[PDB]
Amino acid sequence: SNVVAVEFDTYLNPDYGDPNYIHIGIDVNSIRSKVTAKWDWQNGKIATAHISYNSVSKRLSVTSYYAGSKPATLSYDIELHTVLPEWVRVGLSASTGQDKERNTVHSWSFTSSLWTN
Amino acid sequence: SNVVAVEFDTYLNPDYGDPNYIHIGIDVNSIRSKVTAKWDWQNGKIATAHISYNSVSKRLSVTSYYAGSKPATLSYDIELHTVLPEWVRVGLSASTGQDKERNTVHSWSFTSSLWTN
Amino acid sequence: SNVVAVEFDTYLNPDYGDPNYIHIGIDVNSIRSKVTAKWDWQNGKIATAHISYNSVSKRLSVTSYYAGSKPATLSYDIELHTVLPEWVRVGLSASTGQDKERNTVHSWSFTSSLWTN
Amino acid sequence: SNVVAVEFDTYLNPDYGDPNYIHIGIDVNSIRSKVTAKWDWQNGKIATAHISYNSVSKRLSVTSYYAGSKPATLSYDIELHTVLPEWVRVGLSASTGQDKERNTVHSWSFTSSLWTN
Amino acid sequence: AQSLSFSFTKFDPNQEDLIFQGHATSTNNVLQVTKLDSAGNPVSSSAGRVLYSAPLRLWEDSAVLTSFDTIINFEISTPYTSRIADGLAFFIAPPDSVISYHGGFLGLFPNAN
Amino acid sequence: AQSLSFSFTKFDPNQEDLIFQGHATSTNNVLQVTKLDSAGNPVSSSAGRVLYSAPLRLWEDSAVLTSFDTIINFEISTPYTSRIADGLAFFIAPPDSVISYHGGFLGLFPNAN
Amino acid sequence: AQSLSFSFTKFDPNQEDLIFQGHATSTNNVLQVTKLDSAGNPVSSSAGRVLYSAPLRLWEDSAVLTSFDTIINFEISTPYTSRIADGLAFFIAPPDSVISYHGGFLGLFPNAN
Amino acid sequence: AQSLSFSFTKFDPNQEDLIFQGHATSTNNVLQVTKLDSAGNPVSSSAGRVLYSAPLRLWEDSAVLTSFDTIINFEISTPYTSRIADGLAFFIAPPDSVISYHGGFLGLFPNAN
Ligand SMILES: OC[C@H]1O[C@H](O)[C@@H](O)[C@@H](O)[C@@H]1O
Ligand SMILES: OC[C@H]1O[C@H](O)[C@@H](O)[C@@H](O)[C@@H]1O
Ligand SMILES: OC[C@H]1O[C@H](O)[C@@H](O)[C@@H](O)[C@@H]1O
Ligand SMILES: OC[C@H]1O[C@H](O)[C@@H](O)[C@@H](O)[C@@H]1O
Ligand SMILES: [Ca+2]
Ligand SMILES: [Ca+2]
Ligand SMILES: [Ca+2]
Ligand SMILES: [Ca+2]
Ligand SMILES: [Mn+2]
Ligand SMILES: [Mn+2]
Ligand SMILES: [Mn+2]
Ligand SMILES: [Mn+2]
Repeated sequence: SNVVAVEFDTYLNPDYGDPNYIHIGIDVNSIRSKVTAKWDWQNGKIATAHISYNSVSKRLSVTSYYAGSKPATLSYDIELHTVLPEWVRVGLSASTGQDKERNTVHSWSFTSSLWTN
Repeated sequence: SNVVAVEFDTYLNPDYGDPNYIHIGIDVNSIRSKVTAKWDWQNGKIATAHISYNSVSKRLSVTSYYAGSKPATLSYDIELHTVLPEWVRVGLSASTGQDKERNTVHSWSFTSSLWTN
Repeated sequence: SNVVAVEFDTYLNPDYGDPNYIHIGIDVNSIRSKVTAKWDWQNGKIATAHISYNSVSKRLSVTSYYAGSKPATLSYDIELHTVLPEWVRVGLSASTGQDKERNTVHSWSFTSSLWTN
Repeated sequence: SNVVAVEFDTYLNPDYGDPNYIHIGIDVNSIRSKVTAKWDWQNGKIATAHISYNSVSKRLSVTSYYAGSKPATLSYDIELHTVLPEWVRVGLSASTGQDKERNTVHSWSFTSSLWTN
Repeated sequence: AQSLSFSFTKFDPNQEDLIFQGHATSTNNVLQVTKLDSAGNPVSSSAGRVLYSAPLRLWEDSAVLTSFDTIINFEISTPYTSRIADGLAFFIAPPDSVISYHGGFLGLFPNAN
Repeated sequence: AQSLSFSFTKFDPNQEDLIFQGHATSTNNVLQVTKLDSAGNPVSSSAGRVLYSAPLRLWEDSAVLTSFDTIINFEISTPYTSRIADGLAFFIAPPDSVISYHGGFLGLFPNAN
Repeated sequence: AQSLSFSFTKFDPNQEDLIFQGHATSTNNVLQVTKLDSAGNPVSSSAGRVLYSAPLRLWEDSAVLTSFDTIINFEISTPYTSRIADGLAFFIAPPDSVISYHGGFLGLFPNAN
Repeated sequence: AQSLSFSFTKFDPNQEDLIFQGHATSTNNVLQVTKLDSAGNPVSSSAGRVLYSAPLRLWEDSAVLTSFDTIINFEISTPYTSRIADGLAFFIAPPDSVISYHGGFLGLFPNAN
C-alpha cells in the first residue's frame, strides 16, 4: 500500500506503534509512524492544521492549533518523489472501529506548485 | 548592522570568509556566511532563484538554476523572528569595487503569509 | 479634487445630490454620485462588499450583502485611466458631522493586476 | 447542444452567420455568434487572449493581442447561470474541414471564484 | 510548468468535484467522513475518504522544486463518554487509490507493516 | 508587468503598512476610521482615512487590461437612537491624496461640485 | 464557498489532469488540438478538445458573485498557401460534454441552429 | 492575519512602488542595481539597492506560521575579460535600512564582523 499521510490519532494502538497518548503523526507507506508528536485534542472545538512541503528543504511540516491554546508541531525530512509516483490525488480520510468519534471537516484549502527546467 | 541575505558572490574575499569559488550564501547579521554552496555562474545568461522560508520547518532554502544546467541548493535552519524585528522591508542589492560586473534584474516575484491565533 | 470612490451613505444630503434613502454610490471626481442604488443598512451587523473593475468590460461593479438578506448591486461604465493618473493608492474613508455613527472595518482584502504589451 | 464559447474564427461560413472577415466571437448555445468583432490573425506568431466574467457586471469580455500590434476587444452581457448549469468543465477546442490550419496551444491559465451567502 | 490551487469553505451536498469513498458524505455544509446515526451520533466500524477530483503533478524528470500547502479545519467530537476512535488523516496517494481497513488504520492501510 | 495583492483579517495597533489620516485608528483588532468617545461611543465632526502603503499601477502606455477586486467587511453601528451619519467609502486617489472635509463629504471632497 | 485556480506553461505528454477528445494530443510541450501529418503538417476534417479534469461550480442557490479569468496563448499557423480553417475556441460546457462536428463547427455544435 | 504578494515582470522607469538607494536605477525595462558607463559598461565602486515600498509583517506575539517565497531572475554579465565583482543579494532588513559599503560587502554590511 503506497501513501504518505499526516494523521491526528485519537485511539492508541501500541501493537501498531502508537505511542501512549493522543498524537499527530507523519506516515510513509505504513501506519507505523516515522515520527510522532503529542497533540492535545479537544472535543467539540474545531482544529486548524497547516501542512507544508518543499522539495528543496526536503522537509514536510505540520502545525495544528485549537484557537486559544498552544499549537503542536511535527517535521520530518523526506524527498516525496522517491516515495510517491509522479501523479497523485490528495485526500482527507477518517475511520472508527469498536470505538467511535465524529469525523467532520469544515473548510479545506490546498495549493500546489511545481517548477521545471 | 541587522539583516538576513542570500547572496550570489562572484568575487572571493578570503579575509571576509568567502570560500575559494563562486558561491551562493546565506548570511545572518554578517558578510561572514553561515553556510555556503558552490554556484556555477554564467556570463550573459540569466538566472532564476527561489528562496523560501517557513517558521515551522525553521528552514530557509535557496535553489538557483540557469536554464539547461544543474541547479545549486543551499539550506540553513533559522527562526527568523529571533534575528529580525517584527517589521521588515524586502530588497535586492548589488555592488562592485576595484572590479566590475553588470548587476541587472529582470522579473522579481515575492509573496508572503503570516498566521496568528 | 481627484478621486473615484464607492460609498455607502447613511445620511441624506439632497443639496449634495443624495437621493431620499440610505444608498450606495459610485463617485467620479465629485460627491455628486453618477449612479446610485438603494442599500438596506443594518445597525450592529457587519457588511461584506465586493468591488471589481475591468479595463476591457469598461465596467466598475459593486455588490454588498448582509449575511442572510438580499444584496444590493450597482454598476457604472468607466475607463478609469481617463479619470485617474497612472499611479494610485487605495483606501477606505469614513466621516461624521452634526450626526454620528461608528465607522469600523473588519477584514479588508484587495488584489490587482495590470498587463502590458 | 449546451455551451458558451469564445471563438477565434479563421474560415468564414456566411450560411453559419460568420461575417465576412477573420473574427473572434462570443457564442451562446449556437455557432451563430451573438456578437462579433474583427480579429487580425497572424500566421506563425502566437496570440494571447484574456477572457473574463462577472456575475454582477453581468458582462463577459475578451481581449486578444499579438505582441506588438493593437488588440481586439469584444464584450457581451450575459447572466451565465441562466444559460449553463451549476456544474461545468472548462475547455479549449479546435477544428478543421476541407481546409486546414495548425491548432496549437502554449500556456493556458485559468482561475475561478464563487461566493455564497 | 504546473500549478493547482483549490479552496472549500462549505461542502455542498452534490460535490461533483470530490470523490467519495466509504461512509464519507456531506450535510449541513460539512464533510462527514464517518457514518452517522440517524440521530446524529457516531457509529462503529466506519471508513470514509474524500479525494480532490483532479490529479496533481508531484514531480517530473527535468523539474526542480515542488511545493504544497494545505490548511484544514476539522472537528473531532463525541456525544458519548467512552473513549474516542479512531483517526483523521490528510493523505496523498496514487490517483486510483481506494479506501482500506478502518479502525486504527484510518482507511489508509490494510495491515500493519 | 505588475501584480499586487494584499489581505488584512485583523488590524494590529501598529500597522506599519497602512497610512493613517484623521481620527482613523485601530484597537481590539478593528479599524476605527472615525473618532471615539472614551466610553466607546461615536463622536461628531470626525474624518478618518486609511491608505495601503504601497502605490499601485493603474495604467501604462503600452498596456491593455487592468483589473482589481477587493472585498470589505465593515460595520456601521450606533448606540444612540438619533439619525446616523455619515458615510463609509472605498476610494482610489493619487498617492499624495490627503483627507478632506467631513460630514456628507466622507473626507473625500472639499466642496460639492 | 469555492475557489479553483490552475496554470499550465508546458504540456506534458501524459497530462493526467486533462481530458482528451478527438485528435487532440500533446508533443514538444504544446497542445495539438488538431491532428497532424507525420511530417508536421495540418490535416483535414479534424476535431480536438481538451477539458480540465476537475468540475467547476458556476452557480448556487444562495450565492451572489461568480467570476473567472483565463489567459490563453495559442498559435494558428499553416505551412501551406491555401485558406486556413477552421477555428480555435475556449468553451464552458456541462461536465459530460462530448466533441461535436468539425469544420466551422469547432467541435462545439452539431448543426447550425 | 496578514498576506502580501507582489509581482514585477518589467521595470518601469518611474517605479513609484520601489525605493531606490545608491546607483540603482532602471532602463530598458530592467533593474540596474549597479552604476553604468554611458556606453553600457559596468563601473567600479558602485552600490545599488531596491526595496519594496510596503513594510512586511514577519512575526507577531500570538502568531504561529510565517512563510515567504520569492523568485528572482537576474543576470550577471561583463563585457570585459577581467575578473568579475562583486555580488548580487536578496535581503530582508528593518524598514529604515540604508545602503552600506560596496565591494565584497554588497551594500549590506559596513565592516566584516
Ligand atoms: O475502536 C478502535 C479499535 O477497535 C478495534 O479494536 C479494532 O478495529 C482496532 O483496529 C481499532 O483501533
Ligand atoms: O573589486 C572587488 C574588491 O575590490 C576591492 O579590493 C575592495 O573594494 C574589496 O572589498 C572588493 O571585494
Ligand atoms: O451630521 C451630518 C451632517 O452634519 C452637518 O449638517 C454637515 O456637516 C453636513 O455636511 C453633514 O451631512
Ligand atoms: O474547411 C472548412 C469548411 O470545410 C467544409 O466546407 C465544411 O466542413 C465546412 O463546415 C468548413 O467550414
Ligand atoms: Ca491509532
Ligand atoms: Ca451624504
Ligand atoms: Ca466559421
Ligand atoms: Ca565576496
Ligand atoms: Mn498512529
Ligand atoms: Mn560571500
Ligand atoms: Mn451620496
Ligand atoms: Mn463564427
